[PDB]
Amino acid sequence: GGCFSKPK
Amino acid sequence: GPAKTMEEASKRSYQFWDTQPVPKLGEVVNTHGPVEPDKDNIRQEPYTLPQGFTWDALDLGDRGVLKELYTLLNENYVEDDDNMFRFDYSPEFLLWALRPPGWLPQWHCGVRVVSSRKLVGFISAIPANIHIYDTEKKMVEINFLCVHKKLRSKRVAPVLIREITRRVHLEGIFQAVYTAGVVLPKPVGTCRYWHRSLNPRKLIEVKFSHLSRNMTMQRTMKLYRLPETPKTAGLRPMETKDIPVVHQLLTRYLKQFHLTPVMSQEEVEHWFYPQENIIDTFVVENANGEVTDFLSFYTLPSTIMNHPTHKSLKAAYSFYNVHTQTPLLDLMSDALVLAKMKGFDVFNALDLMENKTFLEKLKFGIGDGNLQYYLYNWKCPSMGAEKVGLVLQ
Ligand SMILES: CC(C)(COP(=O)(O)OP(=O)(O)OC[C@H]1O[C@@H](n2cnc3c(N)ncnc32)[C@H](O)[C@@H]1OP(=O)(O)O)[C@@H](O)C(=O)NCCC(=O)NCCS
Ligand SMILES: *C(=O)CCCCCCCCCCCCC
Ligand SMILES: [Cl-]
Repeated sequence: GGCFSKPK
Repeated sequence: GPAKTMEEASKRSYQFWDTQPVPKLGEVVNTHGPVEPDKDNIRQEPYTLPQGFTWDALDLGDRGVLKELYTLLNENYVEDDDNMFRFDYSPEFLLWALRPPGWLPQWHCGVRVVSSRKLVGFISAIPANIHIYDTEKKMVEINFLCVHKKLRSKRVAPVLIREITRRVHLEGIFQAVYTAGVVLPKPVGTCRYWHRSLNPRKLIEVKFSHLSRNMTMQRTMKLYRLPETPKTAGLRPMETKDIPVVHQLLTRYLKQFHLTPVMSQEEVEHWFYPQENIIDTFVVENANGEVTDFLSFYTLPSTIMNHPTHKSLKAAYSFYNVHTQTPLLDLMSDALVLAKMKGFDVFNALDLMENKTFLEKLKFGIGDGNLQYYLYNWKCPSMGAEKVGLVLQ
């Protein structure tokens, strides 16, 4: 499955 | 508990994954081949679920069953680090991702409560020809592993993995490729998400992104403003007549990378022919009528949890971008404009393939999430992100 990222 | 770093993972002991044919986290791999031979007899019976649960292969052609899968993922699938956002795969997107050419109903492996019939678990495989270094292999792509929140930490994920492995083995396939935001034994490559603000005011309002150290809101918006129309000559949506040339361009372009798909022309049609709110593909047809480039991004919105006013984040994800005449940076610049035009709030892209050549110049901000790439029952040296040429939904 995927990974939810958001800006550091 | 899952580790996010190779150093924090190397402390950990992997009860399930030690039993699997994957390399150990610590060991270094100087070989190319299967971890174990193919099995010539496969277990015929489904693995035992805990009392009160049953297997059920989901017929996604039934509108009601597809809606059940949407709800399970909408309520229990991947969240960000801080439990603020969750993937909101649409029903139509799930059909696109789970019924490509060669899909099998038994590979839509769900778990139901015996009494209520409530869908509480899911895992999926789709067939894919995968080129890894110098070997081309028929494999499966594993995706959408989901255990209901009320069922977590009960060892239900390993039985889902073993059951889909059994069902894939029954079809004569013994390797798989999959991604994860956690570290497991053992990544073939580590990719990093980057993010390009398109509606920076909504992103900051919902705390997806944050104002940089010394920048106003007015300044952040001027920084991220984009033209209203793309600049590249001859850019237009992909059409049926473009399927062969898109297949040709993609096949040649991917040869420079070490982990790539190998798509038939039918698979190129499925994965790239534009479907509104699912997949967008734009080709560059030049002054001679020749298609020389194309860009693509898929639609994956996210639920914003516990917000009274903003309910959803509309994200576009970089898919496959092939350049042979148009510079990649011009190509991706037009992708941003097109995404902005279509109402997306953010444009996401990984640092794989040649993406690092444009991420910073186009004002992407590095993300907090790694995407680890893994192979099942295949031993090979790891590779840098720029050598990964495979994008999954
Ligand atoms: C991911 C998920 C299915 C794991 O289920 P869980 O109930 O929390 O963990 P379980 O008790 O069932 O079993 C844990 C085992 O599964 C492993 N595991 C955990 N997450 C995993 C993942 N994404 N992929 C493969 N294995 C995973 C663990 O490493 C552990 O094995 P180990 O003994 O070798 O360490 C569940 O947390 C979930 O649905 N999360 C939201 C959706 C999601 O993240 N899907 C996976 C996307 S990569
Ligand atoms: C995202 O949901 C991926 C979750 C990865 C689970 C591990 C899958 C391991 C491979 C199983 C198939 C084996 C085929 C031989
Ligand atoms: Cl189906």
